[PDB]
Amino acid sequence: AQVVVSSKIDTEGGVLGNIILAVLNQNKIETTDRIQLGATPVVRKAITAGEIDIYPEYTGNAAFFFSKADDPLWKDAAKGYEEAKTLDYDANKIVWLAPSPANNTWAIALRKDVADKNNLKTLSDFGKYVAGGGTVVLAASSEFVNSAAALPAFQTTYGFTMKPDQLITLSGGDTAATIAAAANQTNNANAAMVYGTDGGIAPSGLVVLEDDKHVQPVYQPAPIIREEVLKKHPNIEELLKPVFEKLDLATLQDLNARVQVGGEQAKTVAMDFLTKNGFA
Repeated sequence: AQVVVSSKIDTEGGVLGNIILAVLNQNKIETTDRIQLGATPVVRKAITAGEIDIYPEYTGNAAFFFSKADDPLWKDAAKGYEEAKTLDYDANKIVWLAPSPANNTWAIALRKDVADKNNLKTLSDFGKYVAGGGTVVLAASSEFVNSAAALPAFQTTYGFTMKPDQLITLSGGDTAATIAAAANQTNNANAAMVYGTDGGIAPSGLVVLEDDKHVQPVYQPAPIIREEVLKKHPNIEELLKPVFEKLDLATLQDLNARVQVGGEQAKTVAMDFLTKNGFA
């Protein structure tokens, strides 16, 4: 009876899915590889229909599965995890395992040189810097600039206001174009809209600022597993715990970069991560 391991179609889906598969095979659990099956909807239907067994899900996406998109509890990491875990077990008998501390949510990343020079690590620091007349040009989508949940919420909470001459506004939502603007300083860009663990952040020499007042919902990746399968292989829980523990924001960025910038296979990158940290 094979454990069917899967993931979402994106890079991180590939990386995390292979870490799970590698760890399972490494500890004598026979597996079926259905990694990168499709977007979140297809993968959810799959596990709830019993077609897959385990895959990496993000805490905050449970906001959308259980019709709680507008709830401010998802902006807290601990409460988001506890809620995702409780709901899925009660509703679906899906067990959420120990999460990664990485937060793959909408964020602002700065060029390292500007961050170092001005001691900017958090959005509180960034807001003070912008408010006080600091030099910034943010590359962002029109949706990020304008939708109430994004930059307007950052602006309100951290106490700054972006002038039109501090903004490069792009039509699309792909963070590839925004990361490259900041990386290459197009029209003096020095800051970029990103998702926390985008691979392009590592090689571009950017740093993600901490969302220290919790304005965006938290999307921490965790392995989630069908209960009947976990009952058969109960050691899966403890074996994935230390592994996901070690998957911080920068580590995740680098692994994703190895795949989406270096063109390495997700399988190889997963195994290299595991051997490097003594898990295989």
